[PDB]
Amino acid sequence: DEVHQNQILRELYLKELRTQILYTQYHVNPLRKVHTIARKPMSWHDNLEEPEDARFLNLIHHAAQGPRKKYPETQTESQEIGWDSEPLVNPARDDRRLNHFRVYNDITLYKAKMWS
Amino acid sequence: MREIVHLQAGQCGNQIGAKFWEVISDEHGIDPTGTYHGDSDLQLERINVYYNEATGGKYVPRAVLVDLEPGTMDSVRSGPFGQIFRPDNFVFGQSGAGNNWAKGHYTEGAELVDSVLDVVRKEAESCDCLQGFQLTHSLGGGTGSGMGTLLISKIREEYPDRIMNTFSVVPSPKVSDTVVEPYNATLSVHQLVENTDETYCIDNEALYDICFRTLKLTTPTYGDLNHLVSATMSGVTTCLRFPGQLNADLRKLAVNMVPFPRLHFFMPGFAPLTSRGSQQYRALTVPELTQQMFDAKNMMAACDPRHGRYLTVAAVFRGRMSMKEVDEQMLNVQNKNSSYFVEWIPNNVKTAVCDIPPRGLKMSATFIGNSTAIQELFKRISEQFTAMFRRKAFLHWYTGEGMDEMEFTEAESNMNDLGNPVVTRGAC
Amino acid sequence: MREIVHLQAGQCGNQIGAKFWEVISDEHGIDPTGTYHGDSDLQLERINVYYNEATGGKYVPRAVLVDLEPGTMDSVRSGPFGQIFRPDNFVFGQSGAGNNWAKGHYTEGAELVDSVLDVVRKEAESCDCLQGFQLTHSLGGGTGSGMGTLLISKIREEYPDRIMNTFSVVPSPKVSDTVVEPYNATLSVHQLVENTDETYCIDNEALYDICFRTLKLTTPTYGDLNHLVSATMSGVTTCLRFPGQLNADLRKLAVNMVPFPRLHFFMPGFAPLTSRGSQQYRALTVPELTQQMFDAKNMMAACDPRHGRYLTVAAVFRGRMSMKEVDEQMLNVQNKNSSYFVEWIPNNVKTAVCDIPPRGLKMSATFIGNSTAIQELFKRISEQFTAMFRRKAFLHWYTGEGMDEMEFTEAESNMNDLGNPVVTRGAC
Amino acid sequence: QRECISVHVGQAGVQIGNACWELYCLEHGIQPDGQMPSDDSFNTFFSETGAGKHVPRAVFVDLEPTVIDEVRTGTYRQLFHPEQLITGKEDAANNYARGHYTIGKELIDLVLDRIRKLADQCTGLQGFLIFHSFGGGTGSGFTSLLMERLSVDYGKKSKLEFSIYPAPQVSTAVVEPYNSILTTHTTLEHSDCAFMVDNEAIYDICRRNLDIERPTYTNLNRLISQIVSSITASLRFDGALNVDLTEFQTNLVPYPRIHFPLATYAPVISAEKAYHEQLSVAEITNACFEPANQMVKCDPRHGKYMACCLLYRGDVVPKDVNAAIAAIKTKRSIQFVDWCPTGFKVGINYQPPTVVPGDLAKVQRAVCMLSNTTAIAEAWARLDHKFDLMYAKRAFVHWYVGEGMEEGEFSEAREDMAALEKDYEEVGMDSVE
Amino acid sequence: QRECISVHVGQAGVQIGNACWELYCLEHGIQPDGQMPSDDSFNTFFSETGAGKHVPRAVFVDLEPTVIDEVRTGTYRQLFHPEQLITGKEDAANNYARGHYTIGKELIDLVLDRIRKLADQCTGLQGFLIFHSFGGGTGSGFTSLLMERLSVDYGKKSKLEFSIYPAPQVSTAVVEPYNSILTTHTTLEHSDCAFMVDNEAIYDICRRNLDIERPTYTNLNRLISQIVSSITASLRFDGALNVDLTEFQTNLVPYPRIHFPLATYAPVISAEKAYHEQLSVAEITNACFEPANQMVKCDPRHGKYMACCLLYRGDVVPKDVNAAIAAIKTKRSIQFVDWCPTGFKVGINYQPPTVVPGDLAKVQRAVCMLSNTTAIAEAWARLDHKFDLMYAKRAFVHWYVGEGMEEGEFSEAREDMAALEKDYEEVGMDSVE
Ligand SMILES: Nc1nc2c(ncn2[C@@H]2O[C@H](COP(=O)(O)OP(=O)(O)OP(=O)(O)O)[C@@H](O)[C@H]2O)c(=O)[nH]1
Ligand SMILES: Nc1nc2c(ncn2[C@@H]2O[C@H](COP(=O)(O)OP(=O)(O)OP(=O)(O)O)[C@@H](O)[C@H]2O)c(=O)[nH]1
Ligand SMILES: Nc1nc2c(ncn2[C@@H]2O[C@H](COP(=O)(O)OP(=O)(O)O)[C@@H](O)[C@H]2O)c(=O)[nH]1
Ligand SMILES: Nc1nc2c(ncn2[C@@H]2O[C@H](COP(=O)(O)OP(=O)(O)O)[C@@H](O)[C@H]2O)c(=O)[nH]1
Repeated sequence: DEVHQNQILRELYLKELRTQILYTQYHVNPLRKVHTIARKPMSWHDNLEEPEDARFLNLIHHAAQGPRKKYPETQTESQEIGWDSEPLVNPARDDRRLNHFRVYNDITLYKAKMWS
Repeated sequence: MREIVHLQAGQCGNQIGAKFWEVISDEHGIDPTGTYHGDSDLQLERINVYYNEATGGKYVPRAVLVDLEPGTMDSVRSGPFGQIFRPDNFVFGQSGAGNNWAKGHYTEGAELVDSVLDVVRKEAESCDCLQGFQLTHSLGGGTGSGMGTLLISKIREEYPDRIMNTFSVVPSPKVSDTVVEPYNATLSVHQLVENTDETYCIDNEALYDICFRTLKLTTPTYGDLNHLVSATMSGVTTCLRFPGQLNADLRKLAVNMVPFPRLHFFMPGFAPLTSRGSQQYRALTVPELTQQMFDAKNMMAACDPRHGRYLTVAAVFRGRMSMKEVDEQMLNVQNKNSSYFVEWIPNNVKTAVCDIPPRGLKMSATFIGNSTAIQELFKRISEQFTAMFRRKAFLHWYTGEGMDEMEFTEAESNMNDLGNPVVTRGAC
Repeated sequence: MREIVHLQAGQCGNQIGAKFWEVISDEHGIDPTGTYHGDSDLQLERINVYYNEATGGKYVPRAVLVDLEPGTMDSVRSGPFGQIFRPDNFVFGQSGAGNNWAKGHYTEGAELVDSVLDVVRKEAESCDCLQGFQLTHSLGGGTGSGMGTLLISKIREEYPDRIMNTFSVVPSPKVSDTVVEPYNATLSVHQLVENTDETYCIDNEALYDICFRTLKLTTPTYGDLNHLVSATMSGVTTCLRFPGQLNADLRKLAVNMVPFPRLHFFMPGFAPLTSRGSQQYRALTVPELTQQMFDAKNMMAACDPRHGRYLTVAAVFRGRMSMKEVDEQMLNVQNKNSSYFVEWIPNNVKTAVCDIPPRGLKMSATFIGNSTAIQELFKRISEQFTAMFRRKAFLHWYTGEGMDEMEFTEAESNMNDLGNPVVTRGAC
Repeated sequence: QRECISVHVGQAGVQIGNACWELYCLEHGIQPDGQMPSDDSFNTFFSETGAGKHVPRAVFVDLEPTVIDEVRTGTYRQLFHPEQLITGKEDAANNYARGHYTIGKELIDLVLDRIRKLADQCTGLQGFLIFHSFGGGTGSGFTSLLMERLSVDYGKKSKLEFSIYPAPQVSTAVVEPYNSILTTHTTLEHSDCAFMVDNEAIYDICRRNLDIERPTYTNLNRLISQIVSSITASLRFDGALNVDLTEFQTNLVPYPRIHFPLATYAPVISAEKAYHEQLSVAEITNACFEPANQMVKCDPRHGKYMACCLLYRGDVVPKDVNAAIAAIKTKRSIQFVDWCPTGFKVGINYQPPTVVPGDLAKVQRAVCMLSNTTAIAEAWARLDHKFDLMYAKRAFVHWYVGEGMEEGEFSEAREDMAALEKDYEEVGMDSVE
Repeated sequence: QRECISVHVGQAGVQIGNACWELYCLEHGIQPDGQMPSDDSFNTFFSETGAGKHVPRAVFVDLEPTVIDEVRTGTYRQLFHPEQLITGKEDAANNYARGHYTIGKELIDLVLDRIRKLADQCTGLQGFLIFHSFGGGTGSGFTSLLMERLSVDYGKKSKLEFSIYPAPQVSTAVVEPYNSILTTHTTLEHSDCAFMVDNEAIYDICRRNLDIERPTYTNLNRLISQIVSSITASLRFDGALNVDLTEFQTNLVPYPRIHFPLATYAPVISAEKAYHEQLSVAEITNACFEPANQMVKCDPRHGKYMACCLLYRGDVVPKDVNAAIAAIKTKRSIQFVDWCPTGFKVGINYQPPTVVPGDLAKVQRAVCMLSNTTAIAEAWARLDHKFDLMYAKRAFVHWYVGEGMEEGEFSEAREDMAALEKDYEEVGMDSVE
């Protein structure tokens, strides 16, 4: 019976039309899933220079901003490693008195271009 | 730049043409009075496809609104966009319709239709390169069928190089507002088949089904029922009014989209259709458009697509949008729907993308489909016609106007003869 | 990325999933209207697992809400976090299940399972990787037992390689709310055994024992008794929602927790659970967490593990902590309690450590058990079924709706077959 | 002094010119208006006209409006000569009959006159860069009519098609393996060389390297523009090895019948990836021969290379080139023909690849590897498999028959392309005599 | 020049690899990003992109995300090439059949392509340091699948594994013994040398010597990072004895089968504990051969040492080490095999280990001890016993057989394990002929 099916749907639409709440105009954008289009090179559709979002401009810079100068804690056990990534008191390690790094001399300058 | 001459036959045709002009004047920025108040200059660079430019900076529609009963022209001119039409094209006529095909095709429809030709040839000629005509009408009932089929037959012979978009309201199985409607439908199909190049059948049941099951309306009115059709209309003709990439005109859609000279009966679809409650709940993207495009609820002819293979499918998109989501997702549609696509026509889906969408939207997509599921209109008129004529009732009117019995039999023979190729393509 | 689609049947499981959604939206920091008012970005790192993204940051639960009586969906719509789901996902039914499995499987429920399959399908393809489906239903009583047994039967034939999490409230020792709960339960387990990959049996009187004996609450209701269950399915899918250490998703658990394909009936538990008055005297560390999670008064099922043998034990820890205590007390419980663990499966404790803890704590532990003590629970409904079935009572409508005695006999025979394996594992 | 005329036919050709001229103007110093702020350089593509402007040596032509009116409206309007841009009146509508036979005749006269007028102020003409597709009617039939007329009128001059190959798997048109099969019957004898590009290869390249998940045809046409930019670079600037279009025509094409080579661009790196590779000449050369950066979806491992030219532009040390070539010639994955031992060309240019604001990064070395391989036999069989089934019961043929075209030329289209497949299988066989 | 490729499979692989690269960056001078603040030494691990960015020769691979999303979010996201870090979309779920048979083909080709790119970029490819575990499916099955492909491609190269052995009393999974027996069955014939690092001995040494009560896996992993940094140190530094990667390999194995050394570290002490003893080279040697600091929980008194490589770093007088070896050889508690009297291999490196901010002490000397012992035979025998016990009645077998693995591969692993256990006692028995 269509005459009753339409009535029960009508009751349903009255339900959401008297109780539906709008999304209250915030546009919270995720900072990790954005992928875009490229505009045509000469055209009057495009190159009209719409203005930007300064919140997006400093918010991408806030997301690409490092975990230390980000989160003022050690949020995960993975942020424990590399956190205090500045070295300790000055290595002064160009002094070869106690420093024994290899150095590339002319034989190895010539050698690195062999074979390949 | 091209033109389109736009014909309205019948009450239904006049009304859906009025809603057409409403929606595309919204798209083109013209007020009730004719004066342009727009925002972008891309909206009048090709204003002369549907609008003749007139002095004073106001543009008037290029159309004729023909009906055999002099009330619907008054209704249209009293409508919201009433003071927009040329009163020379308000072709009225004082007679009785009687929802008849003989009274529009063998009787005073003949005396009116040459005045129609006289008043349509003026704007059909005041053009640079017109591409064709859009007749809006309905098979069921009179005027739009009686005037319509004869007008199509005259204009196709007299302009033999023009695309003929006839958007036609085919009957519903659950209702019809005409008892002699099977006679009207089978006598209109015979004229439509060796004439029109692109006829688009829309079935009122599937028009109602979107209003509840998809649009989630409350009290659907014929304004909204025509509004969906007019949205499809603007979707079909959009590359020529607004520019973009892969521009598709009527000829390019036709050469792609009708395979054989007989197989030009079409089923449309418009499918960014969102409920007022669920619009905020949508995540509007192109793969989400395509599922609603190919779903069996936004197809406006009452046919389940699972009853037959698609011959060819066209998709015309609107809005600025990358084409990976067009091209790859069209391939995904064709891949999973493998048995619903024919094997003898590989890669049978077209593509068009215009840059500017309809106003109030961000992406749009109009679907065009030619399948073998036209049986569920045509055999589903045929059984009523054969049980409708075997009794030889409802017929003395027709044979009294100038009709005779035999050309009914050849009309039925041709209409069920249409079924045989569009049976054989189903099973290859 | 990984995801779980949430199937929500019955009235019991309807409110189960309802209270599940406030818990995980509060965990992710979601406003009732769908706005993200967050504090940490780790909530938005992996939020595409239960909350599909829409425009404007409109996050929607990927749940479907099925019930054959259309009053509980009205209740959950009118609830606090009710204006957040998809209205198309609110699948309604205009009939009465009437606490009948026959009417939940062989009737209007089977008329609605096609629409339920359509909406769960449309939720499935709008992604790329499906870990599986998490449904909440009632193992005793109608609707959700019938909906669960038909729905998993369809989904396993549809997607045959994904994870099924069946959260079921088993019929109850002291009380019971439907006369035919043994009838529904026996042949609900009959479908549950060869279909589902991971099954959580939660006993109601176990929940009442937790809220009274351990929590010392004065007037608990279905809200907070529902919330305790909400926490213990929020815990299991957490390494897949937050960055984890030795992280473990549902299959990672299922492979190492079920030894045999049919012994997939589990024992959930969440246990940093403290009485209000004694919360101030608590000394929250991993050892006292271990004592409380392996103490069988915070167990979600009223099945004493002292009356049987553990097969496998899982511990989804969450929080900021060191972990020699985690492993040395998973060693120490094995050393101290040795007879309760099977010798053919030694070192039989999976442990996972998600690093992001729930709000209110900074360590939690979802304890999961697979023991031989499920057998007292399976038997007691088997003898209740035989007592109700010997005299052929409460059964005439079950036969009249389209079943025979043969199906009931095969159901009792299949739980008698379940009388074999985990009993033989009890004595090796 | 050393100039070649660029013709852009059809919507695909108009849009790849839409990318290539804006790339060329940033290569050189030409502003949008046409004026250069202030040696020779520009003459090959940009003709100086007394006032300070650098008007293109281009004919943008298409049977339909609405794509070149945007050239006549957009930012670069003051740059183009207002009659270099040619449009007809209506769409040729994916029909080779409407591209060649009936509506081609009012446009071929005007467009050939415009070619003559552009070539009048041309002293040293290497040839023609014709940019079109194997898809629509404008891209196929008008291209065929143009190359027939150009073989009649400029019969000795070099012609290079930059053809848009039909997508082998996905497509955007349905009567493409009719229009393509005819245009490759007709332009076969008349085209001196046909560098061949499809769509889905750029789709995959931008997916896997540029990390763009929905690039568009602007993104496709920009990389095609970089390809044509690198191919016409030695006749623009000075370098170590100088190589031109006549030499490409002579040595990338072994036989009069086999003139269908393929491109491959090198680094297509995407700004936040170029800090992590050396961008050495060796790995740049290897990335061209990897069968994942290939410009058409055919497998080079399913075939054999006949001849390849490598156009190293940028800071290329003149002997890393053949260090890399000696590395490639020893691998047993890149199989060459046994009848062509010497098959490599080196062309070194000192001009670094420029970058427009977009997706590509500032790269100081690049190569457009151009190879003529037998792997196009698979692509041609794959396109002919679309054609045999559709011609088996006369699908779509009524438009072609009724629009002036005669029905029976599909037959020798099939015969001619069967001959092309036979020529491929005769040239791919190892010599035993 | 002299470089080795570090590839890390599994979550354990990623975490010990994070410890490794964190130690290497501060050891060299590299910042958290690729940059060098205001000589050859980086070349062993870090390549050199221009303007001071250094790219690690690291391939971090896991079948599951979030452990690489960890890396791409943390403060080393700029250090690595983002396409070197390889992620799947489906966790192996603690199953060898998933790690080797069902989810292996969506990633194995890309991992081998990245390894091939790094091997081409590397001049002298000395060898590979793979980092995995004998535990979970991701660390076991994909490493197993990696071995045959990498040995087919690069069979003349050297292979060092760093694996987490299943714990002697605790463990973490119920199918760690299954995955352990299967992965050693497949990696026994193809692995070149595999340094076992059992998990529980880490806990015991951190409880005793470090005197610390809150170490997590990062603290347990930085010890292993120090071990591998000491191992591949003379490849990078100046010293007295220059030990090479092939030199480790030719010394630590007696037979073509016995390739499971046991390592340990000396100075494992914790800063506010080292103010109170020598750390002199005799005690440096003796603390390694004390059965309380070995990194694998098996007591060497029920075993016989075969060969021991000692790697001393720092102020190590080259003759006091000979004095310490002479002192430790005469002790009756430490017993060797009768077919190898010369057992202690000295490697001397001149500069002290660099301290990470954390728990380990900056100590002026440090030896890593590398013993091939028969005490690991009991651990292998107990893993065999556990496999028999849980394979007695097909427990946890239906998942593996449904995920593509065949049942008899379990028996093949068992038979080869019986063969390996037999070979242990056959080489451990004293000769009497
Ligand atoms: N780079 C690029 N390629 C395009 C563009 N438009 C179309 N193509 C290619 O051309 C094919 C179909 O377009 P065309 O063959 O150019 O169509 P046409 O030549 O304009 O012919 P008609 O459709 O009759 O107007 C597509 O499959 C594309 O591969 C474009 O805007 N940019
Ligand atoms: N040092 C260190 N060891 C770890 C860490 N995580 C796990 N382990 C050890 O590795 C063993 C198992 O880890 P894996 O084999 O890496 O697990 P998986 O490879 O991710 O396999 P799945 O369970 O299928 O994901 C555990 O028993 C731990 O002892 C870690 O973060 N650091
Ligand atoms: N879509 C649409 N259909 C209409 C409208 N008005 C009438 N129709 C359809 O037209 C059909 C009959 O019209 P018809 O008999 O031809 O009117 P006539 O032309 O005056 O004879 C009815 O079934 C209606 O569904 C309209 O405004 N919009
Ligand atoms: N955890 C929880 N359990 C509930 C809640 N509401 C009801 N239940 C349980 O659900 C059981 C009844 O479910 P049932 O009648 O089988 O649902 P139906 O088949 O859909 O009618 C009762 O025994 C309750 O204990 C709730 O809000 N949370």
